[PDB]
Amino acid sequence: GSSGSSGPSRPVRPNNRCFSCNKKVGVMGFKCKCGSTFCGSHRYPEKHECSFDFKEVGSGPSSG
Ligand SMILES: [Zn+2]
Ligand SMILES: [Zn+2]
Repeated sequence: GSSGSSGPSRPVRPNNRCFSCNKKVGVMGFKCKCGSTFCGSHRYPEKHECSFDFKEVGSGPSSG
């Protein structure tokens, strides 16, 4: 039968929040190159799983 699903998609919520403490960063937060919002204190990549590869060129073949 039908298992049932709530919603794998998020609502029309804003983007004012920290991706580390979830602290609403209003419209003055620190957005990372990856596309995450932080309260300035967690704007660093080391303080948040940042897949983005800042390091200069290195890899070669397709990965991840
Ligand atoms: Zn924060
Ligand atoms: Zn990041």
